[PDB]
Amino acid sequence: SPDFAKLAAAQGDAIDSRYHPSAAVRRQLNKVFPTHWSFLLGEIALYSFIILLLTGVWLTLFFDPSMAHVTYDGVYQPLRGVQMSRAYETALDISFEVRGGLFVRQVHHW
Amino acid sequence: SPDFAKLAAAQGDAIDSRYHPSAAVRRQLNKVFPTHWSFLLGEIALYSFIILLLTGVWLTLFFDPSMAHVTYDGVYQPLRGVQMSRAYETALDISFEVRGGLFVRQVHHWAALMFAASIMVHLARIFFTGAFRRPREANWVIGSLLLILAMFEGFFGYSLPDDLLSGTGIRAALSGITMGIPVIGTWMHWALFGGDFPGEILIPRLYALHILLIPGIILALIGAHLALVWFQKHTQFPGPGRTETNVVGVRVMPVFAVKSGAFFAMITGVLGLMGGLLTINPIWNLGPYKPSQVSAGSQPDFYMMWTDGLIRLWPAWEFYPFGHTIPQGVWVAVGMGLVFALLIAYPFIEKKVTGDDAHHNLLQRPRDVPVRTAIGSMAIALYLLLTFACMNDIIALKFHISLNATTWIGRIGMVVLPAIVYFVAYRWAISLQRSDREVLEHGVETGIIKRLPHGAYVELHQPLGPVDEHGHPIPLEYAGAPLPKRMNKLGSGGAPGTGSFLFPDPAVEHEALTEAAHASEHKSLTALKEHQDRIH
Amino acid sequence: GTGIRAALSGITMGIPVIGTWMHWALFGGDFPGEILIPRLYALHILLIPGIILAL
Amino acid sequence: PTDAELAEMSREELVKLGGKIDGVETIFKEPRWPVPGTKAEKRTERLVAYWLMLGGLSGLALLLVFLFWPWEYQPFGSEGEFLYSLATPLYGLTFGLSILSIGIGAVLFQKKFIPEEISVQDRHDGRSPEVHRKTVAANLTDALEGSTLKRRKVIGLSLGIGLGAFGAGTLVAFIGGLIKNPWKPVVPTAEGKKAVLWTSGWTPRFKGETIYLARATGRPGESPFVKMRPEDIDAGGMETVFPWRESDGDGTTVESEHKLTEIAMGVRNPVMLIRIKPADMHRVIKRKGQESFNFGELFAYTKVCSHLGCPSSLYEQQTYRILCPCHQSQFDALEFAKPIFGPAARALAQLPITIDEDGYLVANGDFVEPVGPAFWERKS
Amino acid sequence: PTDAELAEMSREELVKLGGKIDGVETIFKEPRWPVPGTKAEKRTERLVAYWLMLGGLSGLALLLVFLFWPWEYQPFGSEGEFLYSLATPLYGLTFGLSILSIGIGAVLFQKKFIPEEISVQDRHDGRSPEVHRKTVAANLTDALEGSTLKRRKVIGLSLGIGLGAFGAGTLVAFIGGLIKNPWKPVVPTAEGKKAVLWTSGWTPRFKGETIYLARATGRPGESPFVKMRPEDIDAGGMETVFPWRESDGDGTTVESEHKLTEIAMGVRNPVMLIRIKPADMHRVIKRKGQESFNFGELFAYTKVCSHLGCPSSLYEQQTYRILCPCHQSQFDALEFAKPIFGPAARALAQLPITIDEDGYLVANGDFVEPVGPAFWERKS
Amino acid sequence: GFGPAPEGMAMWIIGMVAAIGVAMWIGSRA
Ligand SMILES: CCCCCCCCCCCCCCCCCC(=O)OC[C@H](COP(=O)([O-])OCC(O)COP(=O)([O-])OC[C@@H](COC(=O)CCCCCCCCCCCCCCCCC)OC(=O)CCCCCCCCCCCCCCCCC)OC(=O)CCCCCCCCCCCCCCCCC
Ligand SMILES: CC(C)=CCC/C(C)=C/CC/C(C)=C/CC/C(C)=C/CC/C(C)=C\CC/C(C)=C\CC/C(C)=C\CC/C(C)=C/CC/C(C)=C/CC1=C(C)C(=O)c2ccccc2C1=O
Ligand SMILES: CC(C)=CCC/C(C)=C/CC/C(C)=C/CC/C(C)=C\CC/C(C)=C/CC/C(C)=C\CC/C(C)=C\CC/C(C)=C\CC/C(C)=C/CC1=C(C)C(=O)c2ccccc2C1=O
Ligand code: HEM
Ligand code: HEM
Ligand code: FES
Ligand code: FES
Repeated sequence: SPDFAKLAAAQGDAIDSRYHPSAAVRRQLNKVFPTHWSFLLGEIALYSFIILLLTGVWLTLFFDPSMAHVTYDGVYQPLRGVQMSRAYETALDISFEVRGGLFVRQVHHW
Repeated sequence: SPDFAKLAAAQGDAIDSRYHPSAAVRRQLNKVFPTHWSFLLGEIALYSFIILLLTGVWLTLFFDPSMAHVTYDGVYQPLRGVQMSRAYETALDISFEVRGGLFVRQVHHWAALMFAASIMVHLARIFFTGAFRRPREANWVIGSLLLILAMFEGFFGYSLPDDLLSGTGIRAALSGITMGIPVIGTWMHWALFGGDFPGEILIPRLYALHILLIPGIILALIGAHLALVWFQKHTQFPGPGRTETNVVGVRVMPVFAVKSGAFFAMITGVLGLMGGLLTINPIWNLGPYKPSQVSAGSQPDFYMMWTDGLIRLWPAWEFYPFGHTIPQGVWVAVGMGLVFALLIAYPFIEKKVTGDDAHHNLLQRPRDVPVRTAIGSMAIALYLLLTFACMNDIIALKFHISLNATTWIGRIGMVVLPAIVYFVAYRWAISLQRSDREVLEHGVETGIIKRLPHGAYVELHQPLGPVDEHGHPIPLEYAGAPLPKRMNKLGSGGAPGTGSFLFPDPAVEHEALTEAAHASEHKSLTALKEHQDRIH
Repeated sequence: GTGIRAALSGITMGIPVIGTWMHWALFGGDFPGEILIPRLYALHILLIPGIILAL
Repeated sequence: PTDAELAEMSREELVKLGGKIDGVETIFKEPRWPVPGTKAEKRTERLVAYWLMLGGLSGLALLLVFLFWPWEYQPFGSEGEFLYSLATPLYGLTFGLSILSIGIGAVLFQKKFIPEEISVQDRHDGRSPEVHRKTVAANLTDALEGSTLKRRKVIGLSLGIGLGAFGAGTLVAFIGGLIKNPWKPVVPTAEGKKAVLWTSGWTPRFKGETIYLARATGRPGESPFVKMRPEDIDAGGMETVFPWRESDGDGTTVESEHKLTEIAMGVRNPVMLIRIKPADMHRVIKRKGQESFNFGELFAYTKVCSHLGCPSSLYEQQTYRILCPCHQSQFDALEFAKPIFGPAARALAQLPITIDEDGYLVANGDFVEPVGPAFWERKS
Repeated sequence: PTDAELAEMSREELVKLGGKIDGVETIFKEPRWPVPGTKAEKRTERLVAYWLMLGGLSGLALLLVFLFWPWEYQPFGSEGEFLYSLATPLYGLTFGLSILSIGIGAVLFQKKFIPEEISVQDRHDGRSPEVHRKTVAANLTDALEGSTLKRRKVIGLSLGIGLGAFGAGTLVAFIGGLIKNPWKPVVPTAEGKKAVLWTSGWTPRFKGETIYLARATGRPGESPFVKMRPEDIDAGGMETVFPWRESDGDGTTVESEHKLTEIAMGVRNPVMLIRIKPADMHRVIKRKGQESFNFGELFAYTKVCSHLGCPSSLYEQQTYRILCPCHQSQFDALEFAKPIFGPAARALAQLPITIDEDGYLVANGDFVEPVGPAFWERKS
Repeated sequence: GFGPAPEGMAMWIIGMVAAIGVAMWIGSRA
């Protein structure tokens, strides 16, 4: 049967025996920050940057950045047989031929 | 007018008033690191990591990672009008149409080898000296992921030029091994290539893994790896003043800022010579990758060679359980994770079989550990066999043996040679231990004989300790510290007389210098001795 | 693409400090060239977000 | 320890006070050259300086072998081939030799001028004091028990469902974009829309397509194919032949995209056109199903080997082997390419051959086996 | 502060001891719900639970509207076009509304259940204590004055030469690989291999090339350039025409590379074949140099405008203005395309026009000015 | 004469001998 109290105490004794982050952690935890609405404005630029990481690491699994010319012959019906770069054809494969790839592309621009 | 004295204090007071890093700079400027040559083996893997970042950023803005077919129409005359990928044209443009572009490309492949070589040398310091036992377990595991990433980060590196030698490695590894996996093997192949091999999206996926993701993980693990050695007070060998709760070495500011910064200048200097003098990856000789041609052989770089030899030596063993099949290539994919599982989880295997769960801060000298020295050299001799069996198209041709006999010395030897290196290294290690006890009980074997006046050839040992009223010495106690075996190393050689290599100093200035050599090697000797007695 | 032709190819072509010598150094030739977007893919993934995340 | 005393302490007594705070104790620190008038100190400060001047002379050489040098590529039979071949070696022994000599010249400043100091620092590792183990454990547990979350089995239980059903949301949204279906009907054969691994380029698009066993005229992709007479080769010709579907042709940009889908995108297309000598035919064993897949001492086996898929090109015309260059499997061409060595366990797929009415080599349809290196869903 | 007393200090008494070490004094800290059974606690612990169950239901919806939704692309007048237009909104209001509701429920747990506290922490910034300022400035300078680098004028001067000649070695080797010459002779014109930016496609390769003013037939990627008669357009032309080599044709892959380097790989090619009505001919002011570059109420000005190089395309057939969309320059086609407006200060380079003997439009060579957006080494 | 097998030989006996052999000159033996 799980306990999660004796199992969490012997894990803290294991960390504090290998390492010793006792006085180091408590000063970081006991750090006092002012509660004001304006002091969260910098966190929006910190949290939008993490979303640009997570949706940009995804978005480079499907993007081919070259400029070599190739006809389309894909799925978008107006742009059929148009001399395009491969950077534009895979940017039209994220939008159209990847399941929910237009969503992750649009989140990443917003 | 420049001063650089008043400006050095007026700027240091501006840092120490806006910020206040003096109660935190000093605690990491009085940090003590042990001076030992083995403790610089991990810095070779770090100083080659920075050169791979610096030389990598250069050719990141010249390389085009697509697989779109394009004729060459450039400067290299044998490759003219050849259907090649765009990743192979812009790797033939770095080599040929950029000033100093082949140099930066060659340094970047040699630094990739020095990165992966000086990991394996650095694993061999950690394993044999026992630098992983009680507090350093997580630093082994955070460590040993950097070996597994450096296998794949390098393998994703030379796959990018889309060479004929390099493309058949992708067909072997990423399309042959990852298609015979039994639970899902074909679903994993379409989730990696976007279709059947080759496809169109492979080399862009192997470009983003290789520039953003895996160096983003390696640099984040290294920062978590060097913090766990900065803030856990680096291990030391036992010795005169080394007593399990001290760090007897040198500080950070005058020394180890110099001998670790000058060592970065030399490791960059060695790779500058090797990247200039020695050609590494001549990708213009073998042509572009097209699936209808091969080269005379196919083999990876030396860090991924033990996987290629692991393919060649397991025989044609397949099972066919139902209307499915289980090919020979899954014996490597289960034989690569099993090697990686034993290497990540080793500090938890040894404490289970020994019960060694006490806090260790003094390194084990690897002759004092006869089993783990023997288990280690079992695993070197299995690595050295698997990395020489993948180049048996070269042992057969250049060393004139056979192509069939080299696999059977790799098949019979895969069982035999790790078993007869375990024996000879468990018996090398104990036989070094008995050599350390013939120098404590009897003394350092000086060469000089002295026939006595009744015959009786003797050897005139130097006792390394106190003496009895009889000619025998008192036996010392072993303490894990390396014992001297030669008398010149105990300072019995002397000084050759100071001066240049051709013309001597006037010998009044010699006796003033050699007196300060026997008063600084003796003030240092009575400094460790009066500190060793202060502890005990 | 016309934003690149306006900004990176019109402003960098008329700088009096050095001239048009920079224009062949960030395009590899005349606009559009061939190594524009793979140079703007390297900067935009590792080189600039490796400085943003370091800052 | 008090400002009344720090106004008169010397610089050495402040280094010792800075080490008592950290436990650092330099036991021994003596300068390298205690004798002022030495004349051996003056020839070891130049011995350090000679390496640092070489690091400046070589960096100035790297600046001048980079600008003033023929870096241009020159071919093998040209005039400036030798002077080009010393461009990148001169980029190495002038770049790397500079900081190799600044690295030596800065070690020699540490070996010879920075004073040898032996410092002992007591590591305080192993275990935190009790006044710090206890004020953290009574701060993390007070942040969890003062939060009143353990008494609220409805918030804390629905949070695990909330973060669970969201964590199942992203890990399917992050992964399910690139999970293709490997058995989707794509390739339009005669049976109609087969899979990809079951089709090989030799599969007929309709009933009577008559794929030709056409070789290439060297560098097979951009080169136009040409048909192959059966009397072209004599004894172990091993000519690589590609699927030429008798309507492709070369010369125009519309039907030049077909020839790149036969080679540079097309795996499992090439086959070897092995010609067995007529003197040794009694030592030929046919396969069970593949009994008449030959036309008169002409055998057609694939280059794509049956273990990880390298093209097995080396043939060794004397003894009928099909040795593969990657992992050296040695398929025995007289015995339906059964492997007689190596890690490969399966035969190469044999292709049937029948001469055309005009007199050219034609395949009788696809293989019996898939050519691929043993995916999980393979029958055998 | 001593282990004999830490065994009996309660969990509240150790937080205050854990804060006085760190300088943190929780002045006020009181739990949110002092009365145990209130029936308003039981409806605000379900209200937190409802926002967390909303994320566990909307996150489960994003698992099910991702796998089980017709995400495939459908054209504009198709049958399942409406279910495609709700694909990516259904990925938005199920992903984002899940963690918005998890984020709302985790704020409403903090606002309503985690106790309000006002902690004060004295920042010790501004200046270090004197014992730390003094044992660092005497520790940095002891590693400099004790290192004996100041007296050694030979090493410290050759170290600046040594590291200086290596810093000037890398920063030329790292940078000078990507520095090209804009004035190297590349394009082989008739005037002895003139450099780039003086060649714009209309420069004749030899004396009588006769580059035709050829238009595009719509979608100019794989479109053959048909010729243009001068009577093809009535009035108010706006026909973007291109250089034509009169050796290309269409259909072959060798000459299809000449039309890929014509438009997409070749800038400053397209010009505007503008036709002027015959009613307004006296209100035409020719340029001083470009006096006779017209043939029968026709003119040919570049699309590439004289300021930052966007294609100017808007025609303004009532009052002749060549408004460009990027920065609104508004050239005046009756006044040799002198600008009326915008940031452009220079005119457009007129191309000469002459009819063929067969009756097609032929350019009489190149321009007079370069077409480009005012590069530095410009003669005009 | 090329390929990754002479790369491996010329790494261990040239590059890593001159990296260990320098480390043995800088560091000490204890
Ligand atoms: C060539 C391939 C490899 C290239 C790498 C080159 C660099 C590798 C070594 C780097 C050495 C560190 C460099 C700085 C140290 C400078 C010496 C010093 O001031 O203090 C002494 C220093 C003091 O050390 P310590 O910390 O104070 O304490 C030591 C104790 O006193 C007493 O300690 P102990 O009792 O324990 O024993 C001391 C000694 C044990 O005693 C020894 O064994 C002495 C060894 C003497 C080395 C002989 C030269 C090395 C290479 C020979 C190549 C000949 C050409 C062949 C060409 C064939 C063409 C057909 O152990 C060691 O010092 C470890 C040395 C490790 C190197 C062993 C080499 C193993 C494999 C050899 C293969 C070489 C690659 C061949 C590839 C194919 C051919 C290209 O001791 C040394 O390190 C001596 C090293 C000797 C190397 C000197 C030459 C530098 C190498 C560059 C050559 C190019 C210049 C020559 C042409 C220019 C003409 C003017
Ligand atoms: C991108 C990136 C770098 C990511 C890394 C971020 C990351 C993952 C960090 C994780 C850090 C981890 C895991 C820390 C755990 C380590 C640990 C046990 C911490 C507990 C703290 C502890 C034991 C005591 C408390 C210490 C205390 C009260 C105060 C210390 C604060 C002080 C004095 C200074 C600030 C810290 C600071 C500036 C540290 C710099 C030290 C570092 C990281 C140097 C890097 C470094 C360099 C540069 C070397 O060249 C080197 C060469 C040879 C060996 C080692 C190193 C080495 O560590
Ligand atoms: C030390 C170790 C592997 C400990 C692991 C113990 C453990 C937990 C084992 C369980 C896991 C298992 C079963 C592992 C099996 C091994 C395996 C398959 C993978 C592990 C790979 C690995 C980490 C290897 C590290 C060991 C290693 C190769 C070298 C240690 C460095 C040492 C001790 C000496 C180097 C000496 C040196 C610098 C120069 C000598 C020059 C020579 C002759 C080097 C020998 C040599 C080598 C080593 C090449 O790799 C090589 C590759 C390509 C061409 C040629 C060579 C070559 O000549
Ligand atoms: C096989 C992977 C690795 C493992 C298991 C490993 C393990 C360790 C351990 C246990 C230590 C500390 C020894 C001590 O406390 O004395 C250490 C130190 C160190 N490691 Fe590694 N390491 C590995 C790879 C690397 C890599 C790739 C680098 C390059 C960045 C590196 C750089 C260092 C540095 C700088 C130190 C501190 C100084 C030293 O002891 O050399 N390590 N490593
Ligand atoms: C530190 C771990 C790294 C290792 C071990 C490594 C290894 C390699 C190797 C072996 C190659 C092939 C060299 C060749 O083509 O001959 C390569 C190529 C390349 N690497 Fe890395 N690399 C690393 C990091 C990086 C980073 C961080 C970048 C991004 C700045 C990068 C960018 C590149 C590029 C663009 C190439 C292709 C250049 C070419 O093909 O010549 N690498 N790398
Ligand atoms: S390639 Fe023929 S067996 Fe692996
Ligand atoms: S770009 Fe059209 S005027 Fe500036």
